[PDB]
Amino acid sequence: MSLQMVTVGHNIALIQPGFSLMNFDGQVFFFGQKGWPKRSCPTGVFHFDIKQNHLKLKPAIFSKDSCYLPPLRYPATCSYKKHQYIIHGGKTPNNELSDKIYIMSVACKNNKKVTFRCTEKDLVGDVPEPRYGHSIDVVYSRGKSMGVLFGGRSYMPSTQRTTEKWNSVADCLPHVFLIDFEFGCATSYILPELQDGLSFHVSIARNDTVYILGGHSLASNIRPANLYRIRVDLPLGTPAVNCTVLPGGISVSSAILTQTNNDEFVIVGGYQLENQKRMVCSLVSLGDNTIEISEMETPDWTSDIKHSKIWFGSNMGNGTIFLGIPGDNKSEAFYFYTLRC
DNA sequence: TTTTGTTAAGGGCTGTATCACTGTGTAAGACAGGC
Repeated sequence: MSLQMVTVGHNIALIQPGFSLMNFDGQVFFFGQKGWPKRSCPTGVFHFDIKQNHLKLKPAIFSKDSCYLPPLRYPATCSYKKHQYIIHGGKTPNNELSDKIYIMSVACKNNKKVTFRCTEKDLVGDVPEPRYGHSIDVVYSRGKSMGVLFGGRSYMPSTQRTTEKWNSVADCLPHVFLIDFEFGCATSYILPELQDGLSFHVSIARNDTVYILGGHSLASNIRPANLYRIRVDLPLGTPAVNCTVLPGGISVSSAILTQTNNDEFVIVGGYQLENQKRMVCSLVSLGDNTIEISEMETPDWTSDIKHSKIWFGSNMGNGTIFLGIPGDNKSEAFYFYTLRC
């Protein structure tokens, strides 16, 4: 794992905590810019290309049949296999939470210049309340595909919300949501094993299962060291969901996850306590019914990283993470690194 | 029969309206990078 500093072009201000990166056919893209999109890039979607440790953000265009989704911070994202990206929830530049779900796909790649399709999917049934900091992944069971959504935070319900605490947030009830994108429907499942709310956790999806790692629970103000396996079977039109607690769970919120090889993932970064950062790294190796979490060699962090109180980042896709920390003195607002695996 | 106003010309304290003067905030422009 080699750490490398990155320089940024004129529009560095766009990058903020809560941003996301999506990878299409090796090409990386950036979404969730700070502020509302400007004339320079009306979509809020950017080619995110790092050449010789220099990062350029170049505006990307939408197809004629696209939505223009608002920039979203801490939305739930996953990748769907004809490869597309699912974005659900998040905070908008006006601090509202969206209940909408957007789908990003490549509409046209002409002479290495990508046009995107952003389509909004209506959701009916048990729609999950607007959220941020929650997970969504795709499971495959019995030749059928289903979305699994869990966790996050939201504002108080319209009945109890008051202007003195107008921005107060609470964890959502820990109901797993099965989401059929084909029909646009959502079903909620209460499980006894998920008693507490959880947000900013990590989710790993393999076949018919999603594992839930770390995260932070507001009510207890704990980052629990639990690992949850959630299995989904889809026999015809009657889905079934079952959860199992598995000991050996890491305790981490806001960690970043990257795939280094099939059935092996690396977990880097995050927070172990409010004032402490998780400097260690984990390797997760997947079996068809087993999951293994092993400590790995901690990278050669610089002193700036070691002493930073906050860091934020995203997975670039090619086993490489894009990281960031703030700096004061004279000078830059943010300093960015790329950690390879 | 007892209190006040009043005239005119004119003489000091007092109150406020400027002086001159510059730093400084805001904004009207100019300008140059998007390797």
